[PDB]
Amino acid sequence: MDPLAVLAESRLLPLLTVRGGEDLLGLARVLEEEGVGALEITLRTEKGLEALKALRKSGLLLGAGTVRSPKEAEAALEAGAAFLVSPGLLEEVAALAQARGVPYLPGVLTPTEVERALALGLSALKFFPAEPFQGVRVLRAYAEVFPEVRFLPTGGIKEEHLPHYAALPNLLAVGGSWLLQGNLEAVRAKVRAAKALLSP
Amino acid sequence: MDPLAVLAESRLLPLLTVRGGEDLLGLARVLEEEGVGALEITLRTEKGLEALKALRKSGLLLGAGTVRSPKEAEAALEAGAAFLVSPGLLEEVAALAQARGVPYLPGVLTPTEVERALALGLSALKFFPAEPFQGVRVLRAYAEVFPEVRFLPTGGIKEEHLPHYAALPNLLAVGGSWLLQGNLEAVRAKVRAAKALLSP
Amino acid sequence: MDPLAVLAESRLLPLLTVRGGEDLLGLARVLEEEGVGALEITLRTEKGLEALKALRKSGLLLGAGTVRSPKEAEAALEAGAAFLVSPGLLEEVAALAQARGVPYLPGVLTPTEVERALALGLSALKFFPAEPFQGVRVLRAYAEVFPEVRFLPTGGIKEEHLPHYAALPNLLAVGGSWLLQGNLEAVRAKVRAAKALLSP
Repeated sequence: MDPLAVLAESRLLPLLTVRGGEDLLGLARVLEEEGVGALEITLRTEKGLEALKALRKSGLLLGAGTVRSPKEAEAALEAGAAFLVSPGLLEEVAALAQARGVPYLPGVLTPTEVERALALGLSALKFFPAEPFQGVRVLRAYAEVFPEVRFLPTGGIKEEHLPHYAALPNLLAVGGSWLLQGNLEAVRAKVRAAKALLSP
Repeated sequence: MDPLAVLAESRLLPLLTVRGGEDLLGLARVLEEEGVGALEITLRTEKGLEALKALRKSGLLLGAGTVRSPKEAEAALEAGAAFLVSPGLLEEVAALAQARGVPYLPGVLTPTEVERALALGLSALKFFPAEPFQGVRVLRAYAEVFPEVRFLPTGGIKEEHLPHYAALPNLLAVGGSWLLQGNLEAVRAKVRAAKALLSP
Repeated sequence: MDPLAVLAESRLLPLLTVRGGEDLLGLARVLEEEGVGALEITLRTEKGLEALKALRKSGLLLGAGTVRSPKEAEAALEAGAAFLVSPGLLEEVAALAQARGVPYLPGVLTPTEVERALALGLSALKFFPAEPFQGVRVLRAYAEVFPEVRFLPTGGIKEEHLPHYAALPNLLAVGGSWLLQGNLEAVRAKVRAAKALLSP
C-alpha cells in the first residue's frame, strides 16, 4: 500500500504557480476527468498556500513544491498538502516529514545525492533540473545501479520528451508546469496528450 | 551597499593563469578602459600570488581563483586579493572568509549544493563547470526556485553563449579565460565584444 | 609504485553483469591477450560474487562494482576482488577500504564531490554517469583545477567517444560494459578496437 499510489497512477504531475486569477476548482475537475489526480502548488508565492486551502476538498492528491525549510513545510501541511517537494535535499524538512508521517520527495541529481537520500529512508526522489541534466539518459543509468529508487523528473521537460521517459522502468511521474498554460480546454488537451505520450 | 558592486557592474570577470611574461599593468588599464574593473588570478601557479602583489595598486577588484584550503585563502588575501573563488564549496575556506570579512564565491552545480552554500550565508555562487553542465538552462531553472541567489558562471563559456546568459535575471557576471588570449589590442577587442554581447 | 598500475596500463576497464552462462576463463584470456588486464564484475546480481570467485586465479586485476555498503564491500574482497567501485561516494565503504588497504574508486560528478573524496585521501575517482554528464568536457575542466586527480569515466560511453577521452591528461581508464556484448571473437574485436582508439 502506497501513499504516492495516485501519483504512480497519473505518471504525471502538473506544477502550478499561482498568480491568483486561476479557476482551481475548474482545473481540479479537468485533471481528475483526464486520469491525473495529483497536483503540485509551488510555494514561490504566498498565494500558493491560499491555493492549497482552496483545493483541500477537491479530491486531488496535492503536493507542495519549493518547500525550502521545516516551517514552510509545516505551513504547507496545515494548508492541505499531502506530500512535500523541494529542489534539493533538506534533512530538516525530511525530519519534519517523517515526524508528520507524510511523503517527502527531495530533489536529487548525482549518484552520491541519491545514496544520501536513500540513507534517510527516501526512495521516491525528485530529479531536478531534469532537462538541462539530461534526465532520460541519467535516469536510464540509475535504473541499473539504483534499482530501488523511483524518480519524479521535473524541470524544463517538454511534450516531445515524454515517449523517452515512458520507456524507463524507475519512473514515478514526470513533473511540469508546461501542462497548465492556457485555458481549461487548452490545459485539458495538453494533459490528455502528455497522458497519452506516456504508456503507448 | 555591495562589496561585489564592481563585479555586478562589469557583468564580466576574466580569469588569468600567469605564465610570467604578461603585461599586468597593461592588461589592467585596458580592462578598466573597457568598463570591466574585476579580474581573477588563478592560484594554479605560485606566480599567481606574485601577480596579485603586482596588481595591488591597479584599481582592479582582484579575485583569487582555485583557492582550495584556508591557508591558500589567507595567502591570497595577504597578496592583495579582495574576494576568493574555489571550484567547489569548502566550508573551511568560508570560515576563513567570514573571519576576514571578505566575499567567498564557492562553485556549485546542484540544487542541494545551492542550499548547502545558502546555509553558510553565501548567496553569490560560482556555477562551474558551466558549459558542460548547460549553464544557461540550469541557471534559468534556478532563477525561479532560488530567487535570492546571484551566480557567477565560468568554465568553457565562449563568446556565442553570452546573449543567452545576458537574458537571465540571476546573473552576477560571467567568468572566463577566453577573454585574455592574445595581445593587448586582441584582449581589448574580446573584452569590448563580450561586454557588448552582455546587455544589448 | 601503483596498486592500480594494471588499470593505468589498460586505459580500459570492462564491466560485466553476470547472467550466469558466460565463459569467464575464456573472456579472461582474451582480455589479457589483448593488453587489458583488469575487469569489473558488478554486484547487481549475487552471481557477481560467484564470478569473482571463479576468476580469482585468472591473473586479472579484478574490480567489484556497484559496492553500496561496507558489508557488500567486505564480501567482494573475500570473493577475490582487489579494488572496489560504487556509483557515488560512501565514506563507510572508504573506511572499510582503508582498513583492508585496498583501492576504492568512489563515483563523483561535481567539483564539491571531488574535494570531499580528496579529503578522504582518494585521488583515483569514478566519473559516473559519464555520457549524460558530458564526461570529456567535464574531465577537461577538472584537468586544470584538479591536477592531482585521475578519473575512471563510466556510464553510457560508446566507441566513438574514445579518441576524445584519449587526449585528456587526467585519465586512469575508461569503463564500460559495451565491450563485452557478443561472443569471444566479438568481444576481442571490441576490446582490440577500444584499446586502439585510446592512445593513437
